[PDB]
Amino acid sequence: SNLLLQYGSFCTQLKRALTGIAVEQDKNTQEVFAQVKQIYKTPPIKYFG
Amino acid sequence: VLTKSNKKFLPFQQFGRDIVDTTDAVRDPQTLEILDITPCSFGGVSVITPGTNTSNQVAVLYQGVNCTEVSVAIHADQLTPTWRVYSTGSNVFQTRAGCLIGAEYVNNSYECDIPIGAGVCASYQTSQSIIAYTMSLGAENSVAYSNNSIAIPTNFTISVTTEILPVSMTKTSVDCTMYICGDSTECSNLLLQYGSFCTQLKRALTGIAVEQDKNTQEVFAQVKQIYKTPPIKYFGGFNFSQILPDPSKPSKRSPIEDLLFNKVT
Amino acid sequence: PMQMAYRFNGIGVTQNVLYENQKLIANQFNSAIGKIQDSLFSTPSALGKLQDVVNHNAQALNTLVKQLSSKFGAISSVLNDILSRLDPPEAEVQIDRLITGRLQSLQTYVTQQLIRAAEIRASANLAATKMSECVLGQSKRVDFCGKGYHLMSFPQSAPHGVVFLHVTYVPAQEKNFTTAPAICHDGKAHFPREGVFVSNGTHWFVTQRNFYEPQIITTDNTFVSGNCDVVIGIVNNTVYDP
Amino acid sequence: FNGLTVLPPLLTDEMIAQYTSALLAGTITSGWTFGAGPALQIPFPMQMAYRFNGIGVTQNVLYENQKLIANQFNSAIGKIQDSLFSTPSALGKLQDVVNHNAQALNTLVKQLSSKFGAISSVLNDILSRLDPPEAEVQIDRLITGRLQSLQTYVTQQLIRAAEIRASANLAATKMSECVLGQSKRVDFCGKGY
Ligand SMILES: *[C@@H]1O[C@H](CO)[C@@H](O[C@@H]2O[C@H](CO)[C@@H](O[C@@H]3O[C@H](CO)[C@@H](O)[C@H](O)[C@@H]3O)[C@H](O)[C@H]2NC(C)=O)[C@H](O)[C@H]1NC(C)=O
Ligand SMILES: *[C@@H]1O[C@H](CO)[C@@H](O[C@@H]2O[C@H](CO)[C@@H](O)[C@H](O)[C@H]2NC(C)=O)[C@H](O)[C@H]1NC(C)=O
Ligand SMILES: *[C@@H]1O[C@H](CO)[C@@H](O[C@@H]2O[C@H](CO)[C@@H](O)[C@H](O)[C@H]2NC(C)=O)[C@H](O)[C@H]1NC(C)=O
Ligand SMILES: *[C@@H]1O[C@H](CO)[C@@H](O)[C@H](O)[C@H]1NC(C)=O
Ligand SMILES: *[C@@H]1O[C@H](CO)[C@@H](O)[C@H](O)[C@H]1NC(C)=O
Ligand SMILES: *[C@@H]1O[C@H](CO)[C@@H](O)[C@H](O)[C@H]1NC(C)=O
Repeated sequence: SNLLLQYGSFCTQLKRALTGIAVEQDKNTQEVFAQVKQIYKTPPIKYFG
Repeated sequence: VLTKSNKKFLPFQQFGRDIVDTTDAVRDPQTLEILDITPCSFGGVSVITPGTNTSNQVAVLYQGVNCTEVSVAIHADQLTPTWRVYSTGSNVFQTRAGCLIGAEYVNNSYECDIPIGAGVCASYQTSQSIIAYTMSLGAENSVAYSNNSIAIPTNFTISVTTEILPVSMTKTSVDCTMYICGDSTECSNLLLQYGSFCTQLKRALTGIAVEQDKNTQEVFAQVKQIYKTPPIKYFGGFNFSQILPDPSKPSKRSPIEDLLFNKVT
Repeated sequence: PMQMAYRFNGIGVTQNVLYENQKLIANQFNSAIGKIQDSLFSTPSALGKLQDVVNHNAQALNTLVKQLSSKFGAISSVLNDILSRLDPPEAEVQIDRLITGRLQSLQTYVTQQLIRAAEIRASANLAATKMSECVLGQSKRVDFCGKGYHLMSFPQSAPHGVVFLHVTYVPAQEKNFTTAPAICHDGKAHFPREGVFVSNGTHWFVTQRNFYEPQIITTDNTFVSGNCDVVIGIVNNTVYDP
Repeated sequence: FNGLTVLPPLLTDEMIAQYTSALLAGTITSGWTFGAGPALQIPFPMQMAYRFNGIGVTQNVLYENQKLIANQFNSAIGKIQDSLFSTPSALGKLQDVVNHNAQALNTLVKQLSSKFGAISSVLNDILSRLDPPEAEVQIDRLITGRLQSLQTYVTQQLIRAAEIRASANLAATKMSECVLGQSKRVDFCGKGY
């Protein structure tokens, strides 16, 4: 670890990039699926024509 | 950790290996018993805070460990954050994301404030402290469907919404000679042997630079000619003064444009 | 006002509504535009996606200039001392080490810049499409130029980006009614031309589909097709002839 | 497991199922009107008549052919299950993502056992065999190799996340235009009107 300390700030950028991907995934799912405001319930499933 | 196993080794084998390389199993040379090797628990020690301007209390989320182990290792000393634990009691909750210390699990449900993981979010509510709960997806509204029922609106609302989009980024250029071999005549000769990395770095930067101007030209220059509004008069009652240019200040922008330019730094 | 009458006609609502509610519509538009300024000003984290670009570029530059102080497993981090402390061979070795490290730093920076430039290019193409379809025209695509039916869009400049103000139409104050697909008058079924059949309990009317405006059923509002034995929910009322 | 951790999604599978149920209920009970304001109820045959008007066919075609259209729709839904189950290589695009992620992780965990021009891939063997002078050189070699490996992994992950983001944007547009309304764009919400 002491020798690795001399190589600079590679680790902080690697961690930041990975966290960026991680939050982006949840953002993608929320954008695709959370398009409705209120949860709508089907009636007693009945004659739909 | 060396636990008891049930793998059936062959009499001439010593170790065991997984699908990649790792020594999953081992055989003790004396008692001749299979022993499974499982690695020590490790992970993140993430921190939940409501805001220093609001309070100072915190919660700590250990990722992917059984609360039991944490507590076990909290007792004695095995953990390595070395925080003397952020305050224990009826405040150790076990969620699918991990082990949460510093918040209490309520049975309520409302809109998420600070995501944690799985359905579990956290917030700061009322004395007031940090609580954790299961996310609520919104209210339940059963529409009165029927064979002969219809609904028709009787009024309307005109709404104005805002959308924000990036168009361009800063253009940067970098010189190898000044960056790597700063003002040294003995370093440049030792850079010519590494090839032509610098020319392609400069080419990439120049390409980004010209693309930045192409973006702005494509987005904004969609009008062949510049149009000017008349001496502003009755548009039917619609005001428009907040978006049109105001010829009473430098840079000829509009009030909303001024606010946008005075909030981004 | 004629332009907004055309806009209204493009979402399904007739021209009567605008000319008969001009004052109300103008007041609503003025109040909305007024509230926009306060909504932008009060909330600090509104222009956030625009701030992220500047922050990321600053961070990239700052890390690039911070790694210049890294030693990369050499004697020191300055060329002058390494030159004026030891022999030419070990000098070559140390300079080779530092050169390799700094080339790696530049490569990382340039690759990251290329990826972010690709993302911003995608965003810019999306912005150009929105400008072409919501500002130079009217869009029928759902939830593309705003939540609700589309009327207008106005652009505004911003540091390194654009802000679109979308003006949209949202219905409100609904009311329940009884419907019927067709009406049989003289043995032949009548279907509406542009509206739906409603009834408040006693009488039957034909209306639009986005704003209540009852009208009496007449032969210039309905068209006939076939007898009355094949449709399911057919009621029996009168179709007057003017 | 050598420092690599997999984090769970924010939205569990039950929650996504509940969104999907809500969207389906809104479509079947309210029509296209729940994406542009408050939801208003409408009978299903009238909604289908409105859609036929939207594609350029008059209303008479629907109401005088209700049973036939209902039967065709039911048969199509029935055959969808058999078509999906019979072909094994149907959901290949989704399987490609998980396969590529597994390959990337496995390559990363395998590259720990490469000598990378050192004495051995086990650091403990390196330390308790030779002096600090040569130990510095060997450790530096291993560090450079593994740093390069990590950099490659992260760059590949970013490049693939870009494509996944593009696909997610396309899916959002399809949900907003195809499901919350009717599309006049050709070959966007199917092969046909
Ligand atoms: C909308 O129309 C449908 C027509 O299909 C109505 O549903 C039908 O309702 C009747 C009773 O009102 C059901 O009859 C019952 O059938 C069972 C069969 O086992 C029988 O045991 C009972 O004695 C009775 O005859 C009929 O099955 C049902 N059909 C379907 C497919 O749902 C529905 O009630 C109407 N909705 C409204 C708005 O009233
Ligand atoms: C358009 O809206 C603005 C915002 O309210 C109006 O501006 C105010 O007008 C009053 C009366 O002239 C002035 O006393 C205020 O100082 C104005 N405020 C601002 C923001 O400068 C403006 O008058 C409206 N335009 C019209 C034609 O009525
Ligand atoms: C349904 O709407 C019609 C609108 O024409 C109502 O009819 C009129 O109602 C007023 C009520 O004061 C009477 O004075 C008129 O004589 C009615 N005219 C007609 C056409 O008969 C009708 O009453 C409404 N019914 C319900 C149940 O609301
Ligand atoms: C954690 O340990 C307890 C103790 O037996 C066990 O019941 C439980 O299944 C384990 N797993 C988790 C994470 O809950
Ligand atoms: C429509 O809404 C406006 C604003 O709320 C109100 O002033 C007006 O009276 C309403 N009209 C009807 C028909 O309810
Ligand atoms: C209308 O419907 C009623 C009930 O089905 C029927 O008795 C009558 O003959 C029909 N014809 C008309 C238009 O009155």
